[PDB]
Amino acid sequence: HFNVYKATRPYIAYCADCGAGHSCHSPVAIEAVRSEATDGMLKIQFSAQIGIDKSDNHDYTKIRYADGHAIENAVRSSLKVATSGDCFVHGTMGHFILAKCPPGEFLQVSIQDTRNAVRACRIQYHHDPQPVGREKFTIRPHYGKEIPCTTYQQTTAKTVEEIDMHMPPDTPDRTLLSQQSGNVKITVGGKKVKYNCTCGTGNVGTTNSDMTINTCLIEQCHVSVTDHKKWQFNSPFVPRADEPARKGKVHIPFPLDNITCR
Amino acid sequence: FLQVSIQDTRNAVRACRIQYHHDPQPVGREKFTIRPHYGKEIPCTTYQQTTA
Amino acid sequence: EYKTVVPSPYVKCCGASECSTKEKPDYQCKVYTGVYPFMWGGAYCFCDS
Amino acid sequence: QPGRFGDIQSRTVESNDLYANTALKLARPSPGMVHVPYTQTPSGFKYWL
Amino acid sequence: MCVLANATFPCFQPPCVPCCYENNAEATLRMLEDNVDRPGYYDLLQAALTCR
Ligand SMILES: *[C@@H]1O[C@H](CO)[C@@H](O[C@@H]2O[C@H](CO)[C@@H](O[C@@H]3O[C@H](CO)[C@@H](O)[C@H](O)[C@@H]3O)[C@H](O)[C@H]2NC(C)=O)[C@H](O)[C@H]1NC(C)=O
Ligand SMILES: *[C@@H]1O[C@H](CO)[C@@H](O[C@@H]2O[C@H](CO)[C@@H](O[C@@H]3O[C@H](CO)[C@@H](O)[C@H](O)[C@@H]3O)[C@H](O)[C@H]2NC(C)=O)[C@H](O)[C@H]1NC(C)=O
Repeated sequence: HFNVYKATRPYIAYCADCGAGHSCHSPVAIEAVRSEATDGMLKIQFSAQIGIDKSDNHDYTKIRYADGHAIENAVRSSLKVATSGDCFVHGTMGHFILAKCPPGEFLQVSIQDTRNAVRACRIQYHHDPQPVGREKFTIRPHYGKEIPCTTYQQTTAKTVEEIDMHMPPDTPDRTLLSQQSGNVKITVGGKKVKYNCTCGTGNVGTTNSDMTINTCLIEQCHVSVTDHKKWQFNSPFVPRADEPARKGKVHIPFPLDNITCR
Repeated sequence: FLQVSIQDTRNAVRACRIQYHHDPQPVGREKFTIRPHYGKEIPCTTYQQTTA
Repeated sequence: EYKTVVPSPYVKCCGASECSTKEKPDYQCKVYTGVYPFMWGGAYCFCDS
Repeated sequence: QPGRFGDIQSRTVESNDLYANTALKLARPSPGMVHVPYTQTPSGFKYWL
Repeated sequence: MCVLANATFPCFQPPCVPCCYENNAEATLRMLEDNVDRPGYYDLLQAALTCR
């Protein structure tokens, strides 16, 4: 069948703090948290999509994540969603993660990197559920009534849902410029880098292989990998590539259905 | 309360815990929990990592 | 309830962009000048101001 | 009126039109970031609930 | 009901069958990016990214 998760890639965004009180661009950035489930089960959204390996194959063990315009994978274990206590994880697909948490004031999501370092993103969120009915209990009893309620299902069929993708911007970098002696070289590897220099009318355009200027210093040329080839996301934290925009459409998993609670 | 714990040579936990009523308030006029991504900068004091 | 839709900002550098109106509920748009964006690798749009 | 019942209104569940009045306001982004700050009065439906 | 420049082909049978993404991925994304307003978008997307 269709494998819509081939034209999407993980990205790196800006997190408010990384679990220690300082802000840096993390691969586990937290987007909006939706909690319209009656029994109280949250749909958190990463920036780095999950359940798929680097090779675009459905794997219950490899999770994709971005690092320096390069996609790596980490083990599904160690994926920790935490609140005042320690939550429980139910579902896992795409960018979305289904969690159930004790009452608290903030939540963080953390994973292990390729070289085994904790990458964590934390966001303020006043989570405090009220079970459906007229009594404010905690856990279900072994003798009681049945009331209708709503929750998120594990099915991934047609859902009639929208999330918007667009082509990633021109990623800036400075490592790919190497100044040896009155000249610089541009690193390669498949990234059709766009370059702009000022020395001697400069050189404007995009290349595909190694290039040398022989004329000016580093502080006139710029490295902007175009990449293209793959929809990233419509996130507020990364710029666009054109004013009228292009926009795409992807179905999100985990729709809403009726069930019965005790 | 707060406790501190270290492993011994033989992987035996050694810990000690003391009664201490810890309840911070951030400086300002809101009692927020973690810093936002758009707001003011207010002076405050902290311990530095330098060992000079 | 409502859902606030915030499309990704468009940063045109070494130039300017002009705001336009659209027929959307409570639509809002603005332009800010003098920005110096930063990214993970380094601040793009070499034009200083 | 924003902040109370009926901040957004639709003639029908299936209707395409919408009238929302929620005082969505924009702010100038901080130096060295790309984040589109806004402020908005909380939803009226939650507070009526 | 979908259109490609001056093609006007049914969305159920795109002219790039089979393996549109494999043969030309960039063209596939650009072609899908002009049909967001068309009602027949989901069948086109199904046909674009489905080939054995
Ligand atoms: C959980 O169960 C409720 C109760 O059945 C479901 O709500 C029902 O959804 C159907 C849609 O298939 C509604 O039918 C509607 O009827 C109106 C005419 O009144 C028509 O204009 C609509 O096009 C649609 O056919 C039905 O009224 C509605 N029931 C109630 C009491 O509102 C709900 O969909 C179920 N699933 C959830 C909540 O996830
Ligand atoms: C590559 O970088 C250079 C700068 O390092 C870019 O040149 C810049 O071009 C824009 C418009 O083309 C200039 O903005 C305006 O230009 C008019 C021209 O008369 C000037 O009168 C205005 O006052 C305003 O400056 C900008 O000044 C200029 N920057 C310079 C000369 O340092 C160039 O556009 C870049 N290449 C590409 C493809 O964008």
